[PDB]
Amino acid sequence: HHHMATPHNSAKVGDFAETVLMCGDPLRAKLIADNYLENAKQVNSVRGMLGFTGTYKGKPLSVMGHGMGIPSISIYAEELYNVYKVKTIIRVGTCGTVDPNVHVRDVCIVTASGTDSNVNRMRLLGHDFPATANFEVVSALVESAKALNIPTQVGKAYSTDIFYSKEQGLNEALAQYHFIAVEMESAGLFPIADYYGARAGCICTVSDHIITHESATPEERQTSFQNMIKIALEATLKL
Amino acid sequence: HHHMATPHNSAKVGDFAETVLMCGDPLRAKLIADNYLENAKQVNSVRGMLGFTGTYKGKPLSVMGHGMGIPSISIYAEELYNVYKVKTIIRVGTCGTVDPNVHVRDVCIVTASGTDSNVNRMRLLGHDFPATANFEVVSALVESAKALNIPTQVGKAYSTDIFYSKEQGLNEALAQYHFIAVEMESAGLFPIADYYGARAGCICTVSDHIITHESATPEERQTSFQNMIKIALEATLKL
Amino acid sequence: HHHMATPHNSAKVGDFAETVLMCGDPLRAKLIADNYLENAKQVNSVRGMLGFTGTYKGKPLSVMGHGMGIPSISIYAEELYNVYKVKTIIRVGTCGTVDPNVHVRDVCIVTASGTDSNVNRMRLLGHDFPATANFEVVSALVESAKALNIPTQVGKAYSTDIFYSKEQGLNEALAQYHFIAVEMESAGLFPIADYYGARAGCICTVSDHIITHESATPEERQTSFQNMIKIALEATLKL
Amino acid sequence: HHHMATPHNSAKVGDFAETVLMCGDPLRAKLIADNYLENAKQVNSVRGMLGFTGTYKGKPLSVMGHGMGIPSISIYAEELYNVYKVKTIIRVGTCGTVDPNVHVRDVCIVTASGTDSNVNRMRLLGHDFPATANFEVVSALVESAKALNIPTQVGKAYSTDIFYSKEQGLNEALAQYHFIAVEMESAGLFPIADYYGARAGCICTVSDHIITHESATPEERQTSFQNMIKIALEATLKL
Amino acid sequence: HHHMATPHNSAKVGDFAETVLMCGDPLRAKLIADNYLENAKQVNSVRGMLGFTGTYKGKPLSVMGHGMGIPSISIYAEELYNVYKVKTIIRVGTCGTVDPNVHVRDVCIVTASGTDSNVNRMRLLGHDFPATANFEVVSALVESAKALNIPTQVGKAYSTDIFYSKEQGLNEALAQYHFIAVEMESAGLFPIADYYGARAGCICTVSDHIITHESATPEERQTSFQNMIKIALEATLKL
Amino acid sequence: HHHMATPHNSAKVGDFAETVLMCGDPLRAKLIADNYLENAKQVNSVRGMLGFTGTYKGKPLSVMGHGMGIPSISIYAEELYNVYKVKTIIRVGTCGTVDPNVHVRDVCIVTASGTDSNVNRMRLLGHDFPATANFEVVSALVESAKALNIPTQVGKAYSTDIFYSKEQGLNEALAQYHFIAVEMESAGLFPIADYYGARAGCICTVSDHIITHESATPEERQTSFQNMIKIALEATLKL
Ligand SMILES: Nc1ncnc2[nH]cnc12
Ligand SMILES: Nc1ncnc2[nH]cnc12
Ligand SMILES: Nc1ncnc2[nH]cnc12
Ligand SMILES: Nc1ncnc2[nH]cnc12
Ligand SMILES: Nc1ncnc2[nH]cnc12
Ligand SMILES: Nc1ncnc2[nH]cnc12
Ligand SMILES: [Cl-]
Ligand SMILES: [Cl-]
Ligand SMILES: [Cl-]
Ligand SMILES: [Cl-]
Ligand SMILES: [Cl-]
Ligand SMILES: [Cl-]
Repeated sequence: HHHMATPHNSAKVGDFAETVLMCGDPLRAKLIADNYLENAKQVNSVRGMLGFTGTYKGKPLSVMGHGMGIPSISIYAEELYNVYKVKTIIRVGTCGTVDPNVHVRDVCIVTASGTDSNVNRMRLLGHDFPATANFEVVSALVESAKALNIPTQVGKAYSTDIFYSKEQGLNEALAQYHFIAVEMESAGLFPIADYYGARAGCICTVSDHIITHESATPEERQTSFQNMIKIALEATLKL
Repeated sequence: HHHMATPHNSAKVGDFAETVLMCGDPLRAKLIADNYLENAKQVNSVRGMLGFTGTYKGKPLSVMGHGMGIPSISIYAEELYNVYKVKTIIRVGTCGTVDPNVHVRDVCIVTASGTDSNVNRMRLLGHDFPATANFEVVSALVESAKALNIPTQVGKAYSTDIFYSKEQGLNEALAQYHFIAVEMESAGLFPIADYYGARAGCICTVSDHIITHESATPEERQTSFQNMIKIALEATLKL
Repeated sequence: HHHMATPHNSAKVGDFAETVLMCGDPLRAKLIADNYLENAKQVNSVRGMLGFTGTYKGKPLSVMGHGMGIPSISIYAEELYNVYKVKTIIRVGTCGTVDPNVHVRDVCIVTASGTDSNVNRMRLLGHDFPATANFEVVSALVESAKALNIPTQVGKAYSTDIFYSKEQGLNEALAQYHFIAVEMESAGLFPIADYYGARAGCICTVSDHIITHESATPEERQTSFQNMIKIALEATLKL
Repeated sequence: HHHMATPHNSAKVGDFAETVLMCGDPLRAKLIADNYLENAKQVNSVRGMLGFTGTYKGKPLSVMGHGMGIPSISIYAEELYNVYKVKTIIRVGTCGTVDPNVHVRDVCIVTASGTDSNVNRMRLLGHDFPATANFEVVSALVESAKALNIPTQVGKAYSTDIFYSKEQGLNEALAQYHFIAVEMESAGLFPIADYYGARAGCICTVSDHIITHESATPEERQTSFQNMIKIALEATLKL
Repeated sequence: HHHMATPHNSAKVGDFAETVLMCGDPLRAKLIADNYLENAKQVNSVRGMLGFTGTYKGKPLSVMGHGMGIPSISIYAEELYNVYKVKTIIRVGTCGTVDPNVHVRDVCIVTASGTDSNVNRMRLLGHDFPATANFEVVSALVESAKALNIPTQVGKAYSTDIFYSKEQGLNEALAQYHFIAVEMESAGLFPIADYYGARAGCICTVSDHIITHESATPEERQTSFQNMIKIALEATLKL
Repeated sequence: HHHMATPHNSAKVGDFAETVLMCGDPLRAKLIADNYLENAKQVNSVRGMLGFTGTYKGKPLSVMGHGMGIPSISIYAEELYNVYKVKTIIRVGTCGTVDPNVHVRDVCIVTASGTDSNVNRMRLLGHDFPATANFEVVSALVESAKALNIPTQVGKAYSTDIFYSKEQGLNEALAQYHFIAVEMESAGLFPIADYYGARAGCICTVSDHIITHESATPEERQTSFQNMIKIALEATLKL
């Protein structure tokens, strides 16, 4: 038995760096730690949601899984900002696209995220509350990709509660308004950062074109991941 | 590289029994398999979401984690009913309560679940769609608890997207209408079972009284879990 | 002039039994009293909404009309639970069906009811509040039908405010999710029972198949009614 | 057994006049017929919902009960306009008031009605559809009251689904915006008249002041009714 | 620098008459003042939103532009009723129609207005609040047109936030329920008048048939305007 | 009579530059043209909504008023992007703030805007659609202010339909989530730019602190305007 600083995390207060990368898959968090962090230690394994703290190019950095969907990321991010006193979270993810000018393997940097969830209406008296990335975070991601000569798409994501959509007309509306990324979490993250006066952003790679059915092979997803993670890691040095 | 029958599960079609127990924590799924299943094999580990198939008292039974929140359980349950041809899912969970006559350690059998999620409005043209447990499943749980001489509370749950509620008046309304369990997933499960012409139910143990702040110790949570899981396992023999 | 214990009921406090059957048509309430109750007296005739109190197999039982729609049943049921101190109400009704495996003359026992009304959102801070039958009531109805060798369908109803629907896609969604009964009142009854810590259920007979246009003749509706009412009456002995 | 032209009315097509008065209480419909119509015959008694057709000062006129709430009046009025080819319906009712300058016994002529029902949003793509009385009907009521030297209040009603309101702040908002009448049906009537290219209005007498708790005695309600019904009857001669 | 009695109006308190005509186009307000008012002075030019005060047939009358859309008219009308102590506002506008029996050049007198705006839900606890014209104002407009032998259509308007509609099915629903006028402001005006215990109405001329594409030429719009404005001006003498 | 390319703009197609600054007050548009544009001509005066086209430091640039509120800016911006083929619109405005660390005279660069309007839900199947500024526009504004040594606040705006708010709790929620600017138009602009595959942004100066009641004097508003307009003009050179 270890003392539990939160109901979902056994890390001691102070065991997370002020900057954290988060991805849905805890096994990918372990890969990030093993392949890119130094001075690394595992700080959480509750519910299998692996988290790690170390350094990237000497600067403190943590990485942890967030699970799938807005309610899951909301638990983990609320705890990180509130109990662990984290200042910056960058979600590092995968996404689909409907945009005709976005292609599988593209790197998407998210400026704001729409949603079919109610969580943000509940925060703003039933009104429209845009889940908005912090500008310094967006800029750090854009500038890191430029320095690395990796092209990026910059624009809106859409975070859905329903992976297995049955909703007629949704893809056409997302395309009409140039949503570049379809995923499941970022719209839950940004308002929590706001509540705590903290910062968040999101970068994703396109695994699937929802319209054309193009899909990245395993090797292509590894190459896309390597590009995205290098951008995110370099961006942390500016944050 | 293994063939992926779904984007989130590496099990081969046929590797799940027709009856599945699911809990949020994949590590608890492993405990259930190790302590209660025979003939057991691990059939999934994608995203750390451990799943297992074996037998309980000779009858095929699987157990798998579902993660936290409606979007997470929706992914896993949709796949189980659709691709894996599962017929019955029982969620085996923990919950809070606001009800003045429900106490920590109590076992709650869920007849229907409210929610603050939009997922069910989206299925029924914006209207009220009650997330409703199958009657045969509820009855099997009630009758198994009676045969085991374990008291139960039977009634409504409330599945929220927001573990860290900031909503004034919610607890008072839940208590006024005798909601017995507050959790995060069951309202997403029941309508998916309906879509597939299949069955679902939920049984939870009370870990926390949201009003009085009573909370179960680790030893008390183990005892509650042992009672709940025996009820669920015996119920599968009737299903 | 008689003293009015409520604005809609001239019965004296205590003039209703703790268990009440209610149907939409007050003339059917009179038929139930005349054909199945002993020791019977009329206790209300305000607005023509006939109500009666007597005994069924020696046990106190009342029967009263509720009129058509959620607002009408809400008035009468609120008064019964609050002023008349009733403990159990069973709605005994007729319904349509869209379900391909439900047929005209079938007896449907309701576990929960959806709706297009706002009344339940207004009770639960705008959220989804499932109108849920009490499990002991559902079980008593199921077991009484079994003892009488009368087949039943058990599952969800949908209570609409609009008998003359013009809503495209509604029937297809109701069928997709296996709603067995379409009627107009039960979703208003169950939350009122909850408010008062009391019990409610509903049993209906299928008069019409909304898809195939099959419709019960007058003789068939009498036979269906005789089956349903015997089930409900026998169930009261267990409640 | 009689042929049923609708599921709720045994009147033969043509048995209703083109102008119909409707009140909630079928027993009050009988009183109106007995005391004010000549050449009168009962044309419906299904569900006890008495309806009558005769003449008032030589002009064809019917009167029928509508029951309590929007779903009930919607059934009866839809049938009257569609099957019975009625052209004008005037609801003749009772109401409460919150308005500080409206008093018990006052006669209120309704120009439009708000609601907490969803029925009108469902007709207009989810938008705000004002339930609006026909101007010729309103004018006929106003001018008849003037000729009879009976004072009237003219303005908005509010039609609620919930007689037993638990809603904090509702009365204060209704008063702030000068709603003169609180009742349960008119907002359902006016849009149905619109659908059929027909006309509707409403006149009510104040039985209760919701704020001060003033309440009309039985004798006072009879006097108020006599004033209101004379206004409505005289108005039919202009319609 | 002049003292600003409101943030949008430089008129001194008392510089507006108790009765005000308002139109969207400030240049049309100037035309009305120049061609129909005597004793006229310009009292506002902030934001170009010209307003004037003078007399019509000896009676004090003002005219001012209101701009386009509910938020714009709401600013100006709130200020007029609150700061300037205005008692009656008549909107004098143009509109489209979908109604098959309404034609270009017709004069429409508005009894109530629907909307796709949220402003009225926000005033009435999320419910349906009909934006309703004052009956004395409607009657004054109707009677003035009759005395001038100018035909009118009387009925509902629909005030939209979106001139450039992309909404499938809207026109068909508006036609089904006999909305006579499509415009952008009146639904915002009427509830503000209510808040202040004051009066409002609206009269419009049909510039365009939304279905047939008929459109008034410039000369036809001038003739329609001359008819409408004479009706409105004469109506002010009765108010 | 001039040909009207749109119902609200007499400019000939081609008479607007590809980049346009817009402000609410047409008189401020004239001031911008007179004081900062060369080669300038007035291209619109319909409804007094002055618009001008010229050059700023040799590059084509237009400036036009947009009026007050989402419906007004939506008309003008839709026309500019669609008929006039504009590529970039920057709203140059004033705002209030509730943020404790934002002060009167501050320059706010908007990354996204919330709203109480329905216009964006109507574009995205009822879901949350964030009104999001284009990143290149935001960056151009930020970098221009830096080069000019003018401090800026960067973050979310809130666009309301109701200048005269009566909404309890709104300011506290806006402050909790660090909304920096309260205004009335930007949330309508950004989705229209998206529809046309075009770009938009917004920069405002704080005229009023909604909490402390601090308010800029006329001289202070002129100084703030001079800072903001120089930032916007310099940003156009990068766009
Ligand atoms: N198509 C998709 N939909 C939702 N979330 C996703 N994450 C990756 N691809 C996705
Ligand atoms: N208090 C609580 N709220 C939500 N989900 C829970 N699961 C267990 N306890 C819970
Ligand atoms: N088709 C139907 N729709 C609604 N309520 C009903 N009650 C009986 N049949 C019905
Ligand atoms: N107070 C009230 N509320 C609702 N409907 C009514 N009808 C008469 N009085 C009423
Ligand atoms: N077609 C139309 N739509 C909206 N407002 C209008 N005003 C005049 N014509 C209109
Ligand atoms: N306080 C305020 N509210 C809304 N819009 C504004 N524009 C400038 N100040 C404002
Ligand atoms: Cl996924
Ligand atoms: Cl949890
Ligand atoms: Cl019916
Ligand atoms: Cl009543
Ligand atoms: Cl217009
Ligand atoms: Cl303003």
